[PDB]
Amino acid sequence: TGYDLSNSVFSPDGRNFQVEYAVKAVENGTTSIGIKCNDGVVFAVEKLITSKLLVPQKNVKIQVVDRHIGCVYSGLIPDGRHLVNRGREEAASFKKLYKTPIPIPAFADRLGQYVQAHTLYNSVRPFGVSTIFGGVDKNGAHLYMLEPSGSYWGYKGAATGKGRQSAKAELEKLVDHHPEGLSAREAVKQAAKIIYLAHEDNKEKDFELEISWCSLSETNGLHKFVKGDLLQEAIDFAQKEIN
Amino acid sequence: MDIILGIRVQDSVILASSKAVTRGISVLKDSDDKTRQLSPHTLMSFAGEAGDTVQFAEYIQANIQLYSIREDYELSPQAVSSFVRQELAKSIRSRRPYQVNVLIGGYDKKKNKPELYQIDYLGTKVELPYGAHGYSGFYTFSLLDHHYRPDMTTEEGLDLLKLCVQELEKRMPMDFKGVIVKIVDKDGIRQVDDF
Amino acid sequence: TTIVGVKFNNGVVIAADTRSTQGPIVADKNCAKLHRISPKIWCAGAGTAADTEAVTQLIGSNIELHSLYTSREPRVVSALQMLKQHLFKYQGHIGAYLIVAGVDPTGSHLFSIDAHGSTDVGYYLSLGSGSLAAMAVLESHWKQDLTKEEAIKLASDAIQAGIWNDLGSGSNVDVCVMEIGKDAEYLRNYLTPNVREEKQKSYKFPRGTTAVLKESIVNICD
Amino acid sequence: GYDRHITIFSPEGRLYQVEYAFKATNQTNINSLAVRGKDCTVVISQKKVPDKLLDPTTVSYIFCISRTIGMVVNGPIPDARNAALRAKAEAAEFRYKYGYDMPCDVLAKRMANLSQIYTQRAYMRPLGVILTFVSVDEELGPSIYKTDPAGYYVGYKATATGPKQQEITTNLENHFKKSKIDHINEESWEKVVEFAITHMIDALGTEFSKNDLEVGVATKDKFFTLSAENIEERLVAIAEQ
Amino acid sequence: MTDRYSFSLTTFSPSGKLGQIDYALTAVKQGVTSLGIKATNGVVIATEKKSSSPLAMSETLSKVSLLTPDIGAVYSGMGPDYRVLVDKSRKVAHTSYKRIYGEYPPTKLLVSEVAKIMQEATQSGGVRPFGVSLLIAGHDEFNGFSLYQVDPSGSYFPWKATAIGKGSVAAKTFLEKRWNDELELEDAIHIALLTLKESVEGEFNGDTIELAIIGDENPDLLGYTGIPTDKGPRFRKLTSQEINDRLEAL
Amino acid sequence: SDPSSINGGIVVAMTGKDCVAIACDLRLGSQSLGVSNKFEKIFHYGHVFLGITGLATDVTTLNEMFRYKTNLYKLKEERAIEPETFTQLVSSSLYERRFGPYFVGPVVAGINSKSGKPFIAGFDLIGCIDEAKDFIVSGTASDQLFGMCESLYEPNLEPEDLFETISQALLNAADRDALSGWGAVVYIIKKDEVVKRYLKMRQD
Amino acid sequence: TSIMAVTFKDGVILGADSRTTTGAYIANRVTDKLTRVHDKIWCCRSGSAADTQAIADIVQYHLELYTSQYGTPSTETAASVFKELCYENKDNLTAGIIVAGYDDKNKGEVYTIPLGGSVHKLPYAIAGSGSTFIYGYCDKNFRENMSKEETVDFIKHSLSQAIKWDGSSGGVIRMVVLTAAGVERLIFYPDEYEQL
Amino acid sequence: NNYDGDTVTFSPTGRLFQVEYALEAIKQGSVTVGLRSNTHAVLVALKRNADELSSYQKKIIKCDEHMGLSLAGLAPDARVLSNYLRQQCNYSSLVFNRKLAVERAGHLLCDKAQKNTQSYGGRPYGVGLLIIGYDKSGAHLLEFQPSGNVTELYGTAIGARSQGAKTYLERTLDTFIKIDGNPDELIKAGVEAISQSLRDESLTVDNLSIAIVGKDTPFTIYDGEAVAKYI
Amino acid sequence: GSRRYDSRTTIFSPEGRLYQVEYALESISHAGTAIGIMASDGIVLAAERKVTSTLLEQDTSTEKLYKLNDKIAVAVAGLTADAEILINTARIHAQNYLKTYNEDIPVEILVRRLSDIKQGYTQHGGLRPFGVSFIYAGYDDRYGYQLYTSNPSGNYTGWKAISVGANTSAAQTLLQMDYKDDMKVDDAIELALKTLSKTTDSSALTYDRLEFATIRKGANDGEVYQKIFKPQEIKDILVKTGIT
Ligand SMILES: [Cl-]
Ligand SMILES: [Mg+2]
Ligand SMILES: [Mg+2]
Ligand SMILES: [Mg+2]
Ligand SMILES: [Mg+2]
Ligand SMILES: [Mg+2]
Repeated sequence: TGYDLSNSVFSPDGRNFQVEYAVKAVENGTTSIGIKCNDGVVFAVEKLITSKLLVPQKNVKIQVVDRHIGCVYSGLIPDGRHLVNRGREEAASFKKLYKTPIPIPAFADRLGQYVQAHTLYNSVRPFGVSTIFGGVDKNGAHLYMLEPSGSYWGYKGAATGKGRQSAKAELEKLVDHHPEGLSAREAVKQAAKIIYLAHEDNKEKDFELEISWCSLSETNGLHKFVKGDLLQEAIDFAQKEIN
Repeated sequence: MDIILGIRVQDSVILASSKAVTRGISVLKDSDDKTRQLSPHTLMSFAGEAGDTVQFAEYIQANIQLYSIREDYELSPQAVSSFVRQELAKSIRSRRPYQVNVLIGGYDKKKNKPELYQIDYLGTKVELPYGAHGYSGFYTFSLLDHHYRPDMTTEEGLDLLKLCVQELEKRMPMDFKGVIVKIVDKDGIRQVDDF
Repeated sequence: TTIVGVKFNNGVVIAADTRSTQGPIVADKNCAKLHRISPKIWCAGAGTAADTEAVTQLIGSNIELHSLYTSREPRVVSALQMLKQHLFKYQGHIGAYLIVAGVDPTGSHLFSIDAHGSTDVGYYLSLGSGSLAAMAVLESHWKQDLTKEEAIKLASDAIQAGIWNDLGSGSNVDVCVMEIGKDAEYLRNYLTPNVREEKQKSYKFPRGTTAVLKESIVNICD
Repeated sequence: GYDRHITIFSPEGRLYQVEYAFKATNQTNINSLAVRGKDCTVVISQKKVPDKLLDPTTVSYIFCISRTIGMVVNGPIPDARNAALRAKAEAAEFRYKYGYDMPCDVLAKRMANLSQIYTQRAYMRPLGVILTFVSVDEELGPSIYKTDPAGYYVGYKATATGPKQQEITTNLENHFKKSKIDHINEESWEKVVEFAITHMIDALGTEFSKNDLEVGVATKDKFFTLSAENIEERLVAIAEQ
Repeated sequence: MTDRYSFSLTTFSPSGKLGQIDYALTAVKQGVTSLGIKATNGVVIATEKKSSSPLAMSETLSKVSLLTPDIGAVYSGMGPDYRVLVDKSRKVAHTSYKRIYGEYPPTKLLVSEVAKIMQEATQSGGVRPFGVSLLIAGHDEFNGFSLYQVDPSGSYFPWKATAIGKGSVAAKTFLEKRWNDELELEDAIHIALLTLKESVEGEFNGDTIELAIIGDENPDLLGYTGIPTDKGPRFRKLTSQEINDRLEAL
Repeated sequence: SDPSSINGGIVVAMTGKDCVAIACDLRLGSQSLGVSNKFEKIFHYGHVFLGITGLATDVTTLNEMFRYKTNLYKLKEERAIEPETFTQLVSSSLYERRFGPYFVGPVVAGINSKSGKPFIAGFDLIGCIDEAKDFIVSGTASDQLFGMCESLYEPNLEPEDLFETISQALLNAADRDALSGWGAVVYIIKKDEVVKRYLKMRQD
Repeated sequence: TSIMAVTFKDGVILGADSRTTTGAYIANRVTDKLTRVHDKIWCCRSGSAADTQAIADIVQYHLELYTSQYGTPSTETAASVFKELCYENKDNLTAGIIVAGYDDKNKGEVYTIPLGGSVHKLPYAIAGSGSTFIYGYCDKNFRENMSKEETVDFIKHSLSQAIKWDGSSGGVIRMVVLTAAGVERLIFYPDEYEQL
Repeated sequence: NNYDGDTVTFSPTGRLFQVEYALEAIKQGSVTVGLRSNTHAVLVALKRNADELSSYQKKIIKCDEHMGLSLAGLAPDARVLSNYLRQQCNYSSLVFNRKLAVERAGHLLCDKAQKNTQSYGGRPYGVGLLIIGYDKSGAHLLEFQPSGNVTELYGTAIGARSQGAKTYLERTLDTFIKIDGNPDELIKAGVEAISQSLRDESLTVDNLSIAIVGKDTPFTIYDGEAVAKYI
Repeated sequence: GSRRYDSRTTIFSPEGRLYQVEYALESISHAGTAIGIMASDGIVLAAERKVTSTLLEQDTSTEKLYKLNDKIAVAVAGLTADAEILINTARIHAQNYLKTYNEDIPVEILVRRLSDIKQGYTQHGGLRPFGVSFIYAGYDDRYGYQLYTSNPSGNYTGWKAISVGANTSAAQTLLQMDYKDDMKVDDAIELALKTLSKTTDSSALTYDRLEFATIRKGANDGEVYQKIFKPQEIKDILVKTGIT
């Protein structure tokens, strides 16, 4: 054996064990989700409060790319920042040459090809993050989830991290109960509920909720963080459902 | 710089080179030796652009001396002249070419013959019985065409050279402050002190 | 140079004069201005002589490799694209003015290329210093639906206009006919309307006329 | 045994990394099939969307490389998309450089050459994919050309790829033994698509809904994929006969 | 990133063997048989077309390749390695010869360039050797007809006749009994077909056999007329029909 | 400061019956000043003869370069280079310096050892091959040589007659050029003997 | 050259003369200055023939690669690619290009790109040496939301006058109609347009 | 074990051992404390000597007039990272006439450390940093780990026995956060914090290092007799 | 990374030997023997071809003896492909010297440069050394006739008579026995063939398993001629000395 000691090496199965090992780093991370809605997308993430000394609201994890795309990830946080930095470079060069802001599927492949490139050589390490991202373009709303292998798909709802299975089950119920569609403001509330429900798998430390959204009607197609009254309203909705 | 002459006789090559270094309206020096010994039996005189001349001469000198030490052997005058020509032929298509004209006087010990090569800054090499660079040739060539014989002695060559310097001192516009004369033969290179 | 190209029924024909000049002096009285890029793609070239030859050989070489790579007969548009991009890259400094013609699986084609890299399409074209004399003939006698023999006549007539009226052009007419479904036929010295008349006198000298100083045998063996 | 980790020869003259890349090909558990008509080239592939949270419209292994060339992949999607982007870039550059559309077989050779390099150069791994290129070439007509991680490529009368490829292959062989010709003797592409689905059904022994399949069709001057309703229309036609 | 493999992957073992070259030759041994025979007025190179599937069109896969109008190549071993070597070989005939001298290289020199390319894959950083042996047949004005074998090491040898690959040992012995210095091209084609039948198991016809010759100039294959000095390629691939004609009088 | 007319010189080649002749002057000057009367402009590599006019440093450099290249040719090819092949090599080598050329007017002359055919060719400073049945001219008296050759020349001259024609072509052309002359050399070339003759000419 | 592009109710029409010159010699009297960079995105070329061809070829390549990845590009996107090439290489280019395309969302659109490489979106654009002579006429006669027949007549009359006064312009009047219906090529000969 | 040869290798449970070993170098380092109010931010550092003949290794470095940090672990790595911060602060001033936000300073350090954890040949930085600053959004304290993780805090501590000070500050949170407009009291709280990490040794005059930045105070460091006030 | 697969071709053993050089020499010891003998009026080069097949084209073949210029030749023992890389370099180097100095390159200068290239592959670059040992036979007007040998280490030495490849130990003893200084070329020809005949691993030494060459001043007056023997000429010289 020894097939798992070097990135880009195929095992006799046809697997890249180093990528599968990067997936273990993602499964260890905190829960993050994405909900696709009527005219946009909603992102939420669990922020474990390690200590009283953490300044609330001041360790922001959701990131904006361009002005219309939001990104959230679970696993090695620095790795996720590296991916977003590249995403921002990709989006800038697309807008530079083609004028129009980068479409979400186009942006999804840019990240995909870049992450896939880090499975091609033994001189680089795969990314230790699964990234949920999306936004609104000329063809409406798109939600994506990208994994260490470079694999990504479009999603109705997406979840990753330590509470992914709990969150997935909760996401599937929304898809079944709302075939016509979920509204942006509703999806924000649901995101809060699901993060709280997914927190059961990480319940030693209590947490801080962070939500963002892009909606054609609610945010004018731009990425915005959910703060103040709308955030507290979403927190309260979630608190009522766990009891 | 300015005047460099060369005469190949029966048994030796004689080089005469002007002593003046003039810049602007001032003769800065009247004892300048415009020559470098490349090997025991090879001497090179030079004239041309200020700075370029000595820089090129010493660069060639270093290379021939390096060769001598590496092989424990002295290159033939023909071999040295070909090396020098190629360096100038490279130089002429560089960003800044060496503007240096040279005469190479050598005694081939394997052939027991004196040899004189005239090479200009373009890398134009010719073997000659007598040579000159610059305006000097316009007086000396015709003079030597008349008085030179291929079987002359070193003493006869020196008298023939005196005749050239006298003509140049009569008809040339500039004061070149006389010449340093050096002889290259079977015994190597020596300088005539009273000219 | 005068060079032309003329399309017909089932293909295309190109022609050229054979004069090469250096200022007012005729350097070559019978030079070949028709170049083979591939078996059925040929080029007529005016401008700087070494440039038209070199650019035609390079693209011809690359076209051969491309043909071998793709297992396909080369197309005129490929030679056209490769030539124009090469010439554009050199901003006119490679003084090649070319009429590119030939037949390929797509059909028969006729193009011209300027030294700066612009290209034309047409049924009849002329380039070079004698192109105005040639074009005058082409504009006077060209018509749609020419036969093979009509197109050759028109093409060579257009070259003749250059030969007689342009001091840059002279000597002979070369022709190449590229017909669909057939081998290209290169007609070297198709017309030779400038044969030198008999000289009035033989200038053969009595042996010993030239004074000689030395003689020697030259060794060419090893 | 480091000769099994990089693309150098084993004592028996084998390249294990290339062999293991072939096994990665079946990791998706999807079977693909390609056939030729008179005027067209049809490629079909299974579409398995296990997760209910996936947007099914974004799950695809068929790619439009150029206006004329289509490509279906057997293997993981990251490597599949890597190959697709390169193929698109290569086909675009070819058109710019040489003034005509890149033929299906030439693109196949080029991609096969790139794959060969990964089998010889150590720092680059092979892609765990098999690429089937389809078109209606303006010179050669309906064309199927297929590439693998060894850098091998060849033209096909018809072909199949995936875990249950052998069943489909022999099924197709037996049809062409019977018909005595190199293609599907049919006028419309619609019926060639129907043939393709029919013979996949027989070979695999499974029934397909409109969302269990994926269809690409190449005609003169365009390659296009079918919608769920285009396939449904096609499934209805098979059932009513 | 970047190729960090700047070191040799082929190195000397204590016994003196170059492992990767030996193993490359082993890959050639597993490869399908190919052969070459030199006649007085031509050269024949032949091989079996091992079809991967009966659905595959074996015409689209050419094992015998034209390098120059007067030079052809065939191989035993790894097909993909051969294909890229043909691409490189065709190009080097232009870049390092035709673009300099205005004519195609003589066989020995083109062979020498291919051998160099294969030698470099044996010493350069981060590459394995090519897993093929080549047989290159060709003609040139001053050397006449010739036949060369190029091995993974980069070594090349001139041959009167030889075989490489699967059943090369038996095929070489067969060729030793039949070869003389008076063989005419048609006699060499006949012996080539006989020798190949021994190593071929299944179907033996013009669709499963690939065969090309280096012989007389072919003006009909030139594609143009008008230049007397250009007389056409000496390389010609025999058609499926032309092979079957000779298999009846076998 | 026109590189092709600083040193001066001429070369001419002619074909005869089963023979070729190539001739050159001996002058090397620096504009008005004559410097050397021993500067030969014709060289040979095996049986292939090359004459070069123009800037003398490039004449020397190209001789050394073609000796270099023909020596390696012979080692690899195991045969002497032929005039047709050498002509192509000269053209390639010159065009390689397309935008920084050698200021030369080379002339190839020789007999193909396989076919027995006499061959001559000329080039411009950048590689354009000028092939001829009759004669090639080069140098600062090229106009004069063109006039002399075009009138004096007739086809299929015998080696001894061809010598007289080419010599009279060079001599009278050189005497109408300030930068050409100061001696002359003529090469008469047959299939397997070459004769070199120095001509007596006026020394002004 | 005299070139123009005009938006109307159903889309946009491009127009051009067919004259290419070197000094006062007409090197080509049947030139096609209306160039396809995509199915329904075309351009009118003016300035250096070599420069505008080289640019159009690069743009067509870029949009082909765009389409392979992201589907049909917008007319604005095509104009941006033209701009990028013209702006960044302004020292080495003599190209005046009018870009015109048809979207189904945006309908007809015209972008003009002068020498410097600036972009200007307009209802209609005129360019080339002959445009100078029809600024007055075109400003007085252009109306928004014209019909196909009205727009054809507007371009025909405009280029007729541009051709009449500009020596650099002449030959035939070519036009390309870009609508939802497809792509239509029109040609008009001297005997028609000269006597307008 | 088999997966700790370099940073480019993941372990089977998804760990990066070289990064974890770099983290270990910080744990061996001398204790340093960081804390802030709404008006000021304070660093306190315990300096370490080789012996009684040697100087005490300086722990605190100034980055700009409004920013600076304290270090624990490999000191040369802190010099490299502080120099990078000095340049980034400087770039912001020269190009934008803008003082670099302490938050951006954190993002920049994160991304610089990260690149050393994904490529072959490199190694992770072997030092932890506590960055304090005062910018347009008031006082700040950041904790840098060479894994790339940067965290904004009211207070913290890194180094050997840092858990004592970290627990203390966690208890004292409500008190010290409201020490506004009083530098000497915020320092006293930090000096009391670092005292919870001492064993057998006590704070002397050439042992203690204090830094402060705030509303009307440039980043300034106190050593020697200037810290005698606080013992 | 890639460190895992690095053989480290340019390192020392604990004993201070270069592994790869030693193993390359071990490879060369299985190659066909080549012998050089320097006489007062010329040099002989003799080499044994590696086990021949009867269908090998013998006349148009070159494996052991290569021409570097008109005055210098080499006998090869080792990988032929490796040798041709080095031979082409040596050929170019000779022409560079001739172009620079207008004189044919002195033998030692050419030998030193080729040996320096070999040395480089043992000290830097991480590549395997060239598995080749040369015997250099040449003439120049300084030292006259010279024999040299170089091996994968890049070390070269001068010889009166020397062998490389297989059975050098036995071959050297035999050469040491019958060689004397006043020897002539034709005597040296005989010694070379006799030595190969006794050291060969074959049953009997025949013309088809040999390459032969002489470098004499046996041209016409004060000039040197290289004679690469044709098959028939080797057949004759083998009969003339009574080996067959
Ligand atoms: Cl390729
Ligand atoms: Mg590899
Ligand atoms: Mg004169
Ligand atoms: Mg005079
Ligand atoms: Mg320009
Ligand atoms: Mg007009």
